[PDB]
Amino acid sequence: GVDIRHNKDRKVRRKEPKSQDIYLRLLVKLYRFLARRTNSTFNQVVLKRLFMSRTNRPPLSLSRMIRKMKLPGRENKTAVVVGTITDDVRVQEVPKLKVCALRVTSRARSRILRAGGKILTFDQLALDSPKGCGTVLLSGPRKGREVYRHFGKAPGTPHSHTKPYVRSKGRKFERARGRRASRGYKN
Amino acid sequence: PSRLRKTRKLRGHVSHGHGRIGKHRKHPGGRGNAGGLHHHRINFDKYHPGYFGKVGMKHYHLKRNQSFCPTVNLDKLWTLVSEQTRVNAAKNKTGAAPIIDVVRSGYYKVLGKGKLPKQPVIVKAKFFSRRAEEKIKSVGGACVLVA
Amino acid sequence: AKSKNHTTHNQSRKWHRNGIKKPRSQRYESLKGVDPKFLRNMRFAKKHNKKGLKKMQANNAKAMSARA
Amino acid sequence: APSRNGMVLKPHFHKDWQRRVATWFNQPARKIRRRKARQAKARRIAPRPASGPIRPIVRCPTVRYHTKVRAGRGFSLEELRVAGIHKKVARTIGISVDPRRRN
Amino acid sequence: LYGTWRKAASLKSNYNLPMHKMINTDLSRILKSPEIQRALRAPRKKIHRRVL
Amino acid sequence: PVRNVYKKEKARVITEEEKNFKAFASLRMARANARLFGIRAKRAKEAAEQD
RNA sequence: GUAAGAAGCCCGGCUCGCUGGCGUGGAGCCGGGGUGGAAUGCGAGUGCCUAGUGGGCCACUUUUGGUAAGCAGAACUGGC
RNA sequence: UAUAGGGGCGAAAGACUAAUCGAACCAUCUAGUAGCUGGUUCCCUCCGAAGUUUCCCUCAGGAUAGCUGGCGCUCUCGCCC
RNA sequence: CGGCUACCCACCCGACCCGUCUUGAAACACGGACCAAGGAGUCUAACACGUGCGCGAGUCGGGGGCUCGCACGAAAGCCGCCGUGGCGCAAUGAAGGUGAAGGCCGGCGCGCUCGCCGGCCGAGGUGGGAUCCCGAGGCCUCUCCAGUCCGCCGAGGGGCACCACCGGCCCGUCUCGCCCGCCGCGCCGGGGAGGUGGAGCACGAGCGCACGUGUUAGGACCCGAAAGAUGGUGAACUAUG
RNA sequence: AGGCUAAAUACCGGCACGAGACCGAUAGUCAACAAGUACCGUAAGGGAAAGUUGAAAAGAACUUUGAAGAGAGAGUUCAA
Ligand SMILES: [Mg+2]
Ligand SMILES: [Mg+2]
Ligand SMILES: [Mg+2]
Ligand SMILES: [Mg+2]
Ligand SMILES: [Mg+2]
Ligand SMILES: [Mg+2]
Ligand SMILES: [Mg+2]
Ligand SMILES: [Mg+2]
Ligand SMILES: [Mg+2]
Ligand SMILES: [Mg+2]
Ligand SMILES: [Mg+2]
Ligand SMILES: [Mg+2]
Ligand SMILES: [Mg+2]
Ligand SMILES: [Mg+2]
Ligand SMILES: [Mg+2]
Ligand SMILES: [Mg+2]
Ligand SMILES: [Mg+2]
Ligand SMILES: [Mg+2]
Ligand SMILES: [Mg+2]
Ligand SMILES: [Mg+2]
Ligand SMILES: [Mg+2]
Ligand SMILES: [Mg+2]
Ligand SMILES: [Mg+2]
Ligand SMILES: [Mg+2]
Ligand SMILES: [Mg+2]
Ligand SMILES: [Mg+2]
Ligand SMILES: [Mg+2]
Ligand SMILES: [Mg+2]
Ligand SMILES: [Mg+2]
Ligand SMILES: [Mg+2]
Ligand SMILES: [Mg+2]
Ligand SMILES: [Mg+2]
Ligand SMILES: [Mg+2]
Ligand SMILES: [Mg+2]
Ligand SMILES: [Mg+2]
Ligand SMILES: [Mg+2]
Ligand SMILES: [Mg+2]
Ligand SMILES: [Mg+2]
Ligand SMILES: [Mg+2]
Repeated sequence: GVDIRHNKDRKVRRKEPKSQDIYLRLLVKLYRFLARRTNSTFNQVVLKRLFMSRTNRPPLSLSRMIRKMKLPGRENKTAVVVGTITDDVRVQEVPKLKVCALRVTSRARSRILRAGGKILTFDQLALDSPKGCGTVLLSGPRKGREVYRHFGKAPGTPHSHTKPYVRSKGRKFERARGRRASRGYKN
Repeated sequence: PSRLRKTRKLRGHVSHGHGRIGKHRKHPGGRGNAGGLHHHRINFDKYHPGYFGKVGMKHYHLKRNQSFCPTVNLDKLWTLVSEQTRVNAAKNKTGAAPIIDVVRSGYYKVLGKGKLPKQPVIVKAKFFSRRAEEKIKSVGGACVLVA
Repeated sequence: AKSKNHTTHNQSRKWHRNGIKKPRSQRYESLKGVDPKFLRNMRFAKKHNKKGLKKMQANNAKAMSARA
Repeated sequence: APSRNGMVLKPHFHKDWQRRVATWFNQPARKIRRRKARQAKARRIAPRPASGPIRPIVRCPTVRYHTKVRAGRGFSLEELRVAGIHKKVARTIGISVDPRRRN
Repeated sequence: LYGTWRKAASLKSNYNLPMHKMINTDLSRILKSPEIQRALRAPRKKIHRRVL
Repeated sequence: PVRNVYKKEKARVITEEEKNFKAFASLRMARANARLFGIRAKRAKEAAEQD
């Protein structure tokens, strides 16, 4: 015998992207080449976010991608998004900014070009900035995904704040015992 | 997809993925939701708080038809009308304003939110929250009711 | 019909599989449960900090920069 | 029977449902039947239009739907008298007559 | 019947042509364009096998 | 038979009175007036009875 | 069980309806200054889903009932 | 020739009622029910337990924690501390 | 001449008969005489989660209509003045109902535990935080001047996701308070400041399809009872007239 | 508190009819065949087994043992 240490060396990482999509495989080939021939950690992070799944590439919204470029010092820097861009209905006025992202929706491309911008895909991003110089990587709201508002230690015991499963949010569906003090107990 | 199913891989094992000792027989605890008070209370409480009892007034013959009041926010309030209108009415034309009728779009009550641009408008709705009424009088437009 | 009633054997070896670590304890600990009079003090303290702490602290920052 | 954090299920299957299952398989055959019925109606009439009787302009009756407008049933004999035409003559002309409708 | 990417389809109502993922995709051309090969480390090709 | 008619209400200059008058409180005051339309009449009949 | 440092020190100032002889105490906030603070070993943190399990037994030592048991019942560690 | 199944008949044994009777036979409801026995069909690779807490007309069973596996994710390495 | 072999035989050593209930199986525990064929976790609904795809604050034609009567056509295609509707975009109350914007500066009213006015910005702040940017200085053959170019950087800047905390806002209640409004002056509305309950907001992430796993209802992994009900057939043996 | 009436709709019986990511004689209806037939029970009722020569019967003439079954020669055909 060798190791009284347990066996838990095999990390549960995602080596190959589980999708079968050809364009995503070609982007994986290119950015794996860049991450092993350039030694820039930007390529490492773009490669891992290309591996990453359908859930953990959540869609950026246009207003947040405006607010993170309105920060001091990021005017000329291109906002790079792994994931998709959704057009926002909230904000009115969009500045000139350059965005490199996968699969920008139709209205979002429309109002970016109406503002007068320029979008790019990752092949053009590689042909421009191989080390990703002057690029700001952005990320989507992972915890805003609605399934993450069911996850807690319980649905009710030390106040728990975590939305129990039920069919229809009305009266008479899960409101009576333990949700109010006059009926038994309260949490 | 029986070929991708777990069951085709699980052949050759004696208990077929349910233990030799436990032996999935028919219906161990009960059926459905048996024992809601008696012996599954540690699931029902701690996983469904509030499942037992009455709370409210009993309302007979309810229609989800009289209480129909959808909401619309001051964020969405512009894009009920085409953006050519807000551009032309915002291009310093005169004191005039466009009329946005949310009852045409199908929204009855205008709730308040943030970020209403300073461009004055006239909104017609069946109901108004005093938040949105303050926001419209702050940007300089007016509130109008209908019937 | 008699069975072994209660034991605690083979329990420590279960507990130390994943490890009996501490409860994390992050910075700025949870502030619930503290004296309500002190809490009513500290809330008005914070908002009037953020109210009046502009001008004289900016003066003192200029003064300490002029000194050093 | 229940488990971890999962929603309470009350399906309506205790009644012996597998006996009385009527299944849509004759749905394309009914679509072809109803096409042949409409084409047979068009050839069996004459110059008279398909969906022959005219229908009124009618507003829904619910705080929910009263903004909209609906093709009603008939022309509410007061209106048909203001049109200046007799009752069954309107049914022969192709004008829908519904005497219960009030104005 | 399907349009270009610039104008919408006229016969089919709401339908545009699809989005396009990689614009130019000759991977050999991209890797042997000078903008990448300016920023490459080096070809490291010594094998360095096991020494007894 | 549908031809759902669509009104425009194109453009108009904002005036006064309206934007000083048409507040939230109109609906609440009218709703409370409708809820208490009867009890005020009952107290009127009481004040007539008390002579 | 706790401690064996930057979440820590030290200085200076602002705010408080709390406290009150006192610009007093206590907290918070801001700005500034200097990380080399027992030994040894290691990659850690975190989320979801959920199977099987809910009949145990033996051994050193400590032990309860019994005359005693290859008896019944416990503790620490290992094994089956 | 009469009496038919919770019915008949019995000098009474709960006997007989078509080789069945302390409730006949045949079909249907019916694939009834079972916390209880028996079986549960190809290979290789990797990881790998529990027979314990609490509650239950619970003590041959279940829910709950604990143990397990899978899916990942967020950081750390490579170049006098 | 070489040859492993499911051929046969010799010899040495190891070698108890399989399946399962079981703490314990070779058991004097049960099932198996031998052989061929059949024989057991399927399908639907519903939910949860992970995964892949498309569209994206939308999405879905699954119900209809449209095309000439053509095998494959019970297909496929189209509708959009067929989006009616589902799910989501807004929660909260038992209900009547109500329903999420603040920050920075200038001024006034006693700047009074207090409200109003004017301008601008716009989802606050604290500690971490991948990445990005800037950069002292550092290094490339005679001495001067050179530019890209080269790479390490002490340190500093803005800071994604997310974590932890504080502050803010909505709704229900409770407490303390004064002011305003007037389709009509009232047991009428609206408002303020605190502490609490909420499945909340705090720039939205769903919807549809398919696959996997798990759970539940269904005959539901397969076989299994003593029973119960409905409706009928029997006195040819036997019992008694 | 009197009455009539097409349409759209249900249909595993019947009458024909067309197809099938269906089973291929221990399967598929119990019934691919003299199947509700043979058979069991007094009766209610229960209820099977059983497809395949060859292209064409060309089904082995004739001889020769044996009482015949059966055989040995011979012959048919691509094959007995
Ligand atoms: Mg080894
Ligand atoms: Mg191991
Ligand atoms: Mg195994
Ligand atoms: Mg089990
Ligand atoms: Mg036990
Ligand atoms: Mg279970
Ligand atoms: Mg129930
Ligand atoms: Mg049933
Ligand atoms: Mg399992
Ligand atoms: Mg468990
Ligand atoms: Mg057990
Ligand atoms: Mg000793
Ligand atoms: Mg013992
Ligand atoms: Mg014992
Ligand atoms: Mg009986
Ligand atoms: Mg007998
Ligand atoms: Mg069965
Ligand atoms: Mg049975
Ligand atoms: Mg138990
Ligand atoms: Mg694990
Ligand atoms: Mg057992
Ligand atoms: Mg035993
Ligand atoms: Mg054995
Ligand atoms: Mg045996
Ligand atoms: Mg035997
Ligand atoms: Mg077989
Ligand atoms: Mg999904
Ligand atoms: Mg709608
Ligand atoms: Mg009973
Ligand atoms: Mg009976
Ligand atoms: Mg009967
Ligand atoms: Mg007789
Ligand atoms: Mg009548
Ligand atoms: Mg009638
Ligand atoms: Mg009819
Ligand atoms: Mg055969
Ligand atoms: Mg058969
Ligand atoms: Mg033949
Ligand atoms: Mg042959």
